[PDB]
Amino acid sequence: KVFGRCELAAAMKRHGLDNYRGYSLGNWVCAAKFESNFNTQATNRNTDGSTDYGILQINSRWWCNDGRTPGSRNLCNIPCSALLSSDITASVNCAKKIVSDGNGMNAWVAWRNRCKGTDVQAWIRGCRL
Repeated sequence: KVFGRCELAAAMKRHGLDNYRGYSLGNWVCAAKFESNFNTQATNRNTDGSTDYGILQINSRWWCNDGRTPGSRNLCNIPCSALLSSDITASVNCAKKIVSDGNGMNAWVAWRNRCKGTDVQAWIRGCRL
């Protein structure tokens, strides 16, 4: 599913991301824009044999089971296939674990490169939730 900006903002808010561990909703929407272009089906294979899945491009080496990442830990206790649903519940829950893992939102490279240091409030401008 490809979300609209404010559609995703609303769904992330309903799943408790606004200000989760101090990261405003605009940070989460920004990260999804540049990780996946708001596409729940986004994927990317890495050179280490891991794959990034879903709207927040979460990596299979640590966070989910795809069957075929060597040393796969599955720390979010989900099939990687769950991060590809139109339902963002699995991606949100796993993102909460990732952002609490000791690097904050720096765990998302597109967030570091395109959101960090900016007025990320602009990502919820006009949503008036």
